[PDB]
Amino acid sequence: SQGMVGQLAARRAAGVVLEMIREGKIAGRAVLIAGQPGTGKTAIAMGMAQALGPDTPFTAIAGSEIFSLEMSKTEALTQAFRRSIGVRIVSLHEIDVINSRVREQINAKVAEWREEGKAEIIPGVLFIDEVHMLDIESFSFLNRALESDMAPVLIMATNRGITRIRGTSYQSPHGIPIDLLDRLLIVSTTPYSEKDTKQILRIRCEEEDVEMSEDAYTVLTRIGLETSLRYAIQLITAASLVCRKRKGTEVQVDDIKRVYSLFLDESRSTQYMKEYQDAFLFN
Amino acid sequence: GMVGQLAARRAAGVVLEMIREGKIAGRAVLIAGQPGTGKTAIAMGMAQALGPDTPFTAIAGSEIFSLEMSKTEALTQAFRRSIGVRIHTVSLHEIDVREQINAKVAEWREEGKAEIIPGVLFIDEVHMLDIESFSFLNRALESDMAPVLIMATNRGITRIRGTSYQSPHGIPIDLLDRLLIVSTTPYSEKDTKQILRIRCEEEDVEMSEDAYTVLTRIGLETSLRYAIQLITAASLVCRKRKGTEVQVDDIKRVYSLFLDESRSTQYMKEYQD
Amino acid sequence: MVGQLAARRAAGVVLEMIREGKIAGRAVLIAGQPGTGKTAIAMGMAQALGPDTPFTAIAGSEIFSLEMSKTEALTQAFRRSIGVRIHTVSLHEIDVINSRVREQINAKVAEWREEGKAEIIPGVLFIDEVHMLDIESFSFLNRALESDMAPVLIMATNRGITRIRGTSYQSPHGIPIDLLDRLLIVSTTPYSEKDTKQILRIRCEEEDVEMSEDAYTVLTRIGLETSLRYAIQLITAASLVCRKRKGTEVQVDDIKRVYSLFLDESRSTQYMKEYQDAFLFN
Amino acid sequence: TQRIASHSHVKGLGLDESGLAKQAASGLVGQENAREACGVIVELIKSKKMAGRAVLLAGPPGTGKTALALAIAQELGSKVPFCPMVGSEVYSTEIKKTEVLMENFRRAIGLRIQDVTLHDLDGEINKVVNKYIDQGIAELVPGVLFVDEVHMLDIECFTYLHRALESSIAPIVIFASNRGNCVIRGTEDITSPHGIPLDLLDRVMIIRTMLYTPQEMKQIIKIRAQTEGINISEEALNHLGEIGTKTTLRYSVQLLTPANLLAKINGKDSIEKEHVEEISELFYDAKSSAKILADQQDK
Amino acid sequence: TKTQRIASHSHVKGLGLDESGLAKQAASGLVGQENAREACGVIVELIKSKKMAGRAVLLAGPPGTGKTALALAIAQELGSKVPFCPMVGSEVYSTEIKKTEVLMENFRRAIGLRIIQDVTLHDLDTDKLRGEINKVVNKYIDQGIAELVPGVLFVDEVHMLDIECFTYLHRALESSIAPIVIFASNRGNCVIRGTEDITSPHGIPLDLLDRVMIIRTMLYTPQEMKQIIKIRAQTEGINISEEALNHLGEIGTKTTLRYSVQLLTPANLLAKINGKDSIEKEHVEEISELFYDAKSSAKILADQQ
Amino acid sequence: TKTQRIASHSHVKGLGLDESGLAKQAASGLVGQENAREACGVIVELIKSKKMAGRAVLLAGPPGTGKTALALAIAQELGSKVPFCPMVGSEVYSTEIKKTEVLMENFRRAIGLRIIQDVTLHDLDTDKLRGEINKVVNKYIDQGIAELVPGVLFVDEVHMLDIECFTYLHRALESSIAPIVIFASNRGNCVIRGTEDITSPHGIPLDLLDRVMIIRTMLYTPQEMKQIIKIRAQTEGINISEEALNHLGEIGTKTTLRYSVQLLTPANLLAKINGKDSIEKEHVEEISELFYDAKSSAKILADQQD
Ligand SMILES: Nc1ncnc2c1ncn2[C@@H]1O[C@H](COP(=O)(O)OP(=O)(O)O)[C@@H](O)[C@H]1O
Ligand SMILES: Nc1ncnc2c1ncn2[C@@H]1O[C@H](COP(=O)(O)OP(=O)(O)O)[C@@H](O)[C@H]1O
Ligand SMILES: Nc1ncnc2c1ncn2[C@@H]1O[C@H](COP(=O)(O)OP(=O)(O)O)[C@@H](O)[C@H]1O
Repeated sequence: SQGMVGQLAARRAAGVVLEMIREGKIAGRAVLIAGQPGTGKTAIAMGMAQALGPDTPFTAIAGSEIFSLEMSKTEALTQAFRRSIGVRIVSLHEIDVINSRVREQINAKVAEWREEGKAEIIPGVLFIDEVHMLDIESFSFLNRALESDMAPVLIMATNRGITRIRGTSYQSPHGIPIDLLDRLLIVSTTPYSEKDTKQILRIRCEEEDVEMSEDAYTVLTRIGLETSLRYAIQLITAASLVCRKRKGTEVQVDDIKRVYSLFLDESRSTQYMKEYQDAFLFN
Repeated sequence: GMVGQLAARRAAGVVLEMIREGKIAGRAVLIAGQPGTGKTAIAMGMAQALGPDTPFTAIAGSEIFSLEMSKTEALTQAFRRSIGVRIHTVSLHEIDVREQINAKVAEWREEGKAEIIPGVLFIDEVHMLDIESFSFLNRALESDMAPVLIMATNRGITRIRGTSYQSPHGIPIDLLDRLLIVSTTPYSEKDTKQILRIRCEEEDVEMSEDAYTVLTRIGLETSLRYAIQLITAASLVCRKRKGTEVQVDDIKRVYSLFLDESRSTQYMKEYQD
Repeated sequence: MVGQLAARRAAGVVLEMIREGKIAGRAVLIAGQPGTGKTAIAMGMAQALGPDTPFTAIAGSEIFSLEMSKTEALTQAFRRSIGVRIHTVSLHEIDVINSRVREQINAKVAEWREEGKAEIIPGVLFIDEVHMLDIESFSFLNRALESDMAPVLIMATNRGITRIRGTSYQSPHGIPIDLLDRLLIVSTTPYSEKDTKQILRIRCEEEDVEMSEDAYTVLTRIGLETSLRYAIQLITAASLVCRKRKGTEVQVDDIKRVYSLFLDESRSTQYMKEYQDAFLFN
Repeated sequence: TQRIASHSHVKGLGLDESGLAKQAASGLVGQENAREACGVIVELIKSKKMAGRAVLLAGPPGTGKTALALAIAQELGSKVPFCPMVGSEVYSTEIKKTEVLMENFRRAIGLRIQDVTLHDLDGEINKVVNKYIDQGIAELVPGVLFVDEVHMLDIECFTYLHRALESSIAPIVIFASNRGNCVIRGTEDITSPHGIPLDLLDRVMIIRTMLYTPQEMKQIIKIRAQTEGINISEEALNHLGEIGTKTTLRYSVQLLTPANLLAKINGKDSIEKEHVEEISELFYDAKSSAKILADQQDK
Repeated sequence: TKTQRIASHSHVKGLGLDESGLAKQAASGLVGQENAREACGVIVELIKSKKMAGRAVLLAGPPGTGKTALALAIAQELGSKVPFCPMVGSEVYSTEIKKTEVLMENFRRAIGLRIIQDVTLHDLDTDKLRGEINKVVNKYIDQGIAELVPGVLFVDEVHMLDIECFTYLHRALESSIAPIVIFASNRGNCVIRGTEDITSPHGIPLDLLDRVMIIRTMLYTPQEMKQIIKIRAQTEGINISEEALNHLGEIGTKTTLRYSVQLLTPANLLAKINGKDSIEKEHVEEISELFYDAKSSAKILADQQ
Repeated sequence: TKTQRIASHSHVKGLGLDESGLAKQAASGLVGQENAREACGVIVELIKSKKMAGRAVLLAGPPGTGKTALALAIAQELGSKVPFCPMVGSEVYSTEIKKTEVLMENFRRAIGLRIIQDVTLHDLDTDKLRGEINKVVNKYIDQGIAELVPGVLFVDEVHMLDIECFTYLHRALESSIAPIVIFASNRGNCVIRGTEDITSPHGIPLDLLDRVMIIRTMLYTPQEMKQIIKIRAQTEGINISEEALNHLGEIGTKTTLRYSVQLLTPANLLAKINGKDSIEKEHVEEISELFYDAKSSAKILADQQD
């Protein structure tokens, strides 16, 4: 159903918020998505964005992406909201870059454009990935952002516990100050169980034009549960060329236990270095 | 307008004659008080007695943490502010090129309508000046127009701002070997009644002679200014029972309401822990 | 130059590796305590390499300049080490005569290589106490030395496995671990009791000092307890205390008296622990 | 306007004639200790004897330290200005610290003829308004500047506030600090109560506000429900009074707008206990949501 | 074209593979590492079979095991004279040029443009200089004439790279004209640079670690410590005896292989001094006592102070 | 020129040494310290024969011993009107004048020259302008008449010189137009300001410490602590009893000697207030227990906190 496998309650959590926007009761709030990484917290917002009409704007940006050396965060954040403003014909991020080279000029100009109506203001949805590495003065811009009536519905995402804020020396929950934190809604996500992962491997192999046997799935569902999903996807295309070497006709279990014992996860390679400095750095 | 301080007032007379006999050029005064011992009027204790025209300025040691202007250019205005010339004795900030005013007043001295005078300059919360500004008063004291600098702190053996070593009072040793450090012994029980009898008269309050004996029993463990904030609100609560004067049940009505800084950091230890 | 049997012999193998061009891509790192003359077995690679080789004895702490920037205290020091033979002139003084700029000269000197009227010469650059440098300056030795107009680097460091400045990753001698894979690390040794007298029977001849033979054997008894920095510093002060009664040579108490007058670098700070760490407890 | 949309049930502070505090009146419930105390403060501005000082509302978060700031701005004439700023709204890099600290400060003083504040009119700006008092055409009504989260203001902007409150025409400002003996921002070594330095501690009346009971919490979420027009039942409200005493009140008031629309998802108009039993699992608070990432990491 | 950094890797000439994707023992230069040389084989097939949409490799082994050699074999098994630009981690920090351009000085210098003149996309030379060059060469591959031959970028000691490089590099690989990038490391969990806050495996953020296929190289047995010195001796003409090689493999297993392979040319030019052209054991002891190594010469400076 | 840095020690005339190479009990405005007073006599001998091969003096010893006094007796034993210009460790930081200028300011406040009219090198006055001077005054010394006498710089509490000022001085002391510079400190193995991990003795870098000669200044006994306050009294024209010196000396043993010299001026002024002839045993106790010193007044801000 519509690409999004699993996370049934946390997808229904959007269905609460999807009527908070149509009733007109989000104007000031914001939505956060917590969770262990590799779960779909970068993906629930997409189907969330599609459910406000056919042509909603959507701008997934990252929190470590704020380190732009040509583009200051006073202007990186400011066009980011204006890449989520509805203009019917073409958002406001592309308007000022050619028609001007101002941000108070087009708003007074769209104060004139509100009454004609060839383009109607439907401000869409944002997504700001990895908010736990977003500086403190950027959060104060988010407070000043949602004060226009042409505001977008902010969606955020964090994967860190009680940490410090980026700019101060206070340990606080999630790495957000508590001027926005208690105004936030926490759509929490859970890591997949056994049965949830082996549909995803069936999904990713279906769209990679890769044929696979049934017994290759249950070993890759052991690994896909333990290590990650995104490492188990990487072994799919690697085992699709250890099968093709013997020409295969189907990918098998020892065509995984070759490759799973050939490459490594994001986990074991550190552990090989752990017992490597036990006489090196313990002499 | 003191109360008490049977020793540290007497030190202000010994320091006062050093301004007369000229034996103060190079030295300064350190007032190592508590916050609520009233050092600022003792700083004026040699400004109402040295000269009636000798000016003063009170700039905090945290005021130099400035965002509009630099640290020391804002200081040098407040250092020149204490030095006047008789005409009303006009300060050296209102004649404000930076050395021409110094060179012009090197001429005006013998004329008859302009004569140089020293002044008093008060730096409170002195331990928030870094070593960049302690080097400024290391050299600005050695000029021909040295005001009687009085420094006020409430910090013991601490780290200097700008360096990382230990030091008394936030002062580096080069401006501390040659200082007069006076101690202000804190207020006492007969010392606290007389200040509180002064303070009610300054807000047209008739007070009891027994609710004082609890207000001075309450104005010791907390602060003095806590017993000051009460006594203008202790007037209003008897202005709502319509009794025209304040008795012993009336402070413990408003002592229950308005907390102090010591029963409101322990009450942020009950919840927060 | 007396001493260093196990450091000059390896330095000869450093030397004759330059002659076959096999040194191209590497550098030398003389690891040892100071006072062992790390600027003496590094200038031997300027004496024995040839009498016309430029040799610059900068320090690593001397890159700390407020009037400079951290790309001109080294680009001068390489061009004050590489040179051009055409009274040989170094390459840095070619920048002076074209100023009253390297985007024109280093092609122009490369033009000279085909005629040979001006000949390039490989020099030697000495960067003493290089552990004070940092990765924003270590990355220029990986950036200039890989060129073909390059000298042979010689570094020196007494610090062990310490933190590199710039990061918080510890490493031997404060150098990046990428640069330490091409260093020729030759150690120096502490001196010997028969060998320590040789520098003192050559420092006495610097200022014609006549010294009794018990005094030599007690100054080396002094010099190997504390320092050779300090034992040289009592030579001259033995003279103008012997010129009271004129001596005809300094004596045993006469070098023991001035040893009681001046104090060396590590005994004197032991008296601060008798004061600074013994007033805090009381 | 959303900054006071969470306080659209306070039409006054709710005191009787004898200067005492009653339980439930004009919106405010519980809190009868400190509502005596902010009755003293509003009477010390009606008598002009507030000689350059402020109010600090110590206590845990969510207990109502902002609703009194609108209550004091209600009892003082109810047409006064009000600008609740937060101590993290100053830390912006597009503008300086002090001007965005003063832009709210020049918005609190109400002038009376039209109803204007100083920020519409924004040294010489300070004097022509002082000239109009001399003629008697416009008299200033000092409103309430609420500074929440005051430990996030540094010592470089506090001494600005120790100056812009030292002048005569400044309004009453009200701090709110939900922490203890904090360490002052911007100075790296010195500590003081509530993150407010000593030079400003001489001008504050520390009014403590205490926590709530589950009985007091059930009254208030009814009032926020009855103002938004969302019919909730007592079995549902008792759960919100146990989610209230679990985390905060600010979380439990926040769930009224989504948990009503969960019945609109299900077709009904009212909130029952089975709805809030689901939306506690759908949306979380902030403290337990960092417990999960401390569990899914440390599992 | 800096032909100095790969001077010691002149002896590798491929991967030394069988027909069905199995490693040999000793062919095309390398000896041993046959567990990881299989993993290079399935990697190099993917770059040929176009299933490498912007993905990277991170070899993860101790210092002295062949991480740079095994990422030159991936450069040559794609083809000979295929561009290969090895940089290191602490080379991006220049006070002259900004550090983001220094990666573009390398990440663009690992492509082979094919017209026949062959050139790198860097050597066609300011984000317009990066941007507008891409749309002409994107027109070139659909023009039915021209083509790129993507090479190998090699970043060693990656934990010195900071977060302003990682975010630019990961955002750079979304272009279709992006060559492969092969990382390296020698440590476990280590904090990121550029933000200096929290830990991460091998100094790699999770924004890049979903493009990472970790290949683990192992250590070397003392038997493997001898052929690898032998092949590096046979390229430089170093006539060395077995009784000294058994001492020289002892050096490679006492500290490191990279140290025990740069000892040869001083030990060859010590034997040219003594006269015997063929190296014996009497030289290579007196080059391991005269010269030292970093973890043993930091110990000596601790053995006095 | 400044005078108040010298006026507190306006009673020392020379080192007070007989020609037998030794010292005495007390002479020439000095007392005690017989180990260190010969050593400064050795250094003033090594300026006379110029065997100082770019060296310097470090005076390591506790505060309240006369390290400013002995390095002023050196500056007067060279001759009358030999320049002297002491600075402290935290002088070299100012927003008005940066680090290496104010070093060279006091470095060239010391360098005297006799062209007959007495001149310094800071009389003549941007290091390009400084190095321009050095060659042409290296002509005037080799014209024969214009002989220069080297002044004595005195750096007090040398630890607060950071690392980017020391190596300037190592590139400034190496000239032959240099004055003899005298460092002084009492700190232990001090971290140099700028390196954060290097433990070097009295805060001197390991290259500059190859030039200096460390002399101890030993703390006084209360016998010799008494005679100095008598000597400092009689230059002021301020009389005193005996037992007051048995108090002012035996309170100087308690904290410092640097404190007690700041008490002759108020305790005499306590006698002018009360109309007394001189200072006596109660006049000190109404200043000693009324005024305070920072090593014994910072304890009362910790006792009142606890
Ligand atoms: N005693 C009270 N009377 C009326 N409303 C209250 C009371 N306490 C809390 N509230 C309501 O509960 C919410 C939380 O109070 P507030 O002080 O804003 O939380 P915080 O302490 O997090 O700022 C507010 O919206 C306020 O309207
Ligand atoms: N398996 C191997 N086959 C051939 N040569 C090797 C092998 N492993 C290491 N070497 C040689 O040893 C040296 C160290 O390899 P390299 O990867 O460059 O350093 P490190 O192993 O420390 O990353 C290289 O010069 C390489 O030529
Ligand atoms: N042995 C001494 N002989 C003469 N004067 C002394 C002696 N000891 C101290 N003084 C005087 O005491 C004062 C303190 O000496 P100074 O060196 O300035 O302080 P410190 O010893 O703490 O550095 C000096 O001005 C000096 O004149």
